[PDB]
Amino acid sequence: PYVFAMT
Amino acid sequence: WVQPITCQKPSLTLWLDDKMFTGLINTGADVTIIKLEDWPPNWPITDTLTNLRNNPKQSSKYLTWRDKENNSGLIKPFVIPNLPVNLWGRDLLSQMKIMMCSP
Amino acid sequence: WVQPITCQKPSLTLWLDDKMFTGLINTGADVTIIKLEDWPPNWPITDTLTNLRQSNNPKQSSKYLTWRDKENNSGLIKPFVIPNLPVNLWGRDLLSQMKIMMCSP
Repeated sequence: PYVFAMT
Repeated sequence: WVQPITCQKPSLTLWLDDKMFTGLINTGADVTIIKLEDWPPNWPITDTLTNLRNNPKQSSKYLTWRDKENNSGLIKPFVIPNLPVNLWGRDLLSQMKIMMCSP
Repeated sequence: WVQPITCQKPSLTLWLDDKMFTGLINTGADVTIIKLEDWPPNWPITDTLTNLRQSNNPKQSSKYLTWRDKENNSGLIKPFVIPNLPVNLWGRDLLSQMKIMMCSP
């Protein structure tokens, strides 16, 4: 699948 | 309930098989991810051929999710080390019948 | 407007300055990201060492861009610009300015 998190 | 999207982290707290987890609402993810550091060690995880665009571990069993209004269903999250936060993906969000709305 | 969250990719189409972009609503990110292949080559970028817990060296738009939606709401964002990314990613910088709620029945 695709996983788009980031601080 | 209702939650504005702001610069603040949009967070949800619920149970997976009767343990409490807090995580970030992650509409950009098809699948839920739980921090390995938060994962109960007795809950079995299994290797996958799945890539995340990584070759990650996954819950061997379906977990029962429950929210504070006693809505419930099943998810089978991935379990990954070295993440800041648990990530609630659209697998879970779709089962909670969540809308995005604009005024 | 209203959009259910489903296993389908939640998408939004809007303008940044004169150009139309489509992207994935990405509540997990506080910043917006444009795929480099979609970046107009005349628009100036600045290299950064910003750590996106994605990459830790993204390029960023030098200028603020005016975003506009199909209802003519508008404001300013300053997106990162990253290669090798299959979709644009609308972050909470943009979603917060569009006054988006998440609601349950």
